[PDB]
Amino acid sequence: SMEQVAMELRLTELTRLLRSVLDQLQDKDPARIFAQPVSLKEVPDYLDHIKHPMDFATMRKRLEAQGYKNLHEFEEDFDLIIDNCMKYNARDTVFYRAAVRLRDQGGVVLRQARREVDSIG
Repeated sequence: SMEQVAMELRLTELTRLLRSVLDQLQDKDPARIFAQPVSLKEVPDYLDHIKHPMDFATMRKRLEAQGYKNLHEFEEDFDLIIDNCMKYNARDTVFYRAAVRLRDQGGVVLRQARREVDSIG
């Protein structure tokens, strides 16, 4: 139907906007601490600590399958990146500190992304 196509166009437009949000968020992680999943070879116990792991590569695979229906879904995954890191790692670590900086800097980007998703429907 034409209605299905139109909904598909909206999903595609959202996907384009989220790809740019994701690039902007990832630039706030120049050390690439959050680029890839935590390795179970190198942290074999990781899943005893963290139930829903997340990373920018895994978000990117979801995005390119148009797997985010709205900004809320995408923000949930971003928040998992940060929140997982701040539980597993201690406060005095390079990892925790990188999460805090990503959170603070990403908040600015997401503040305007929320206005752009509302605004352009």
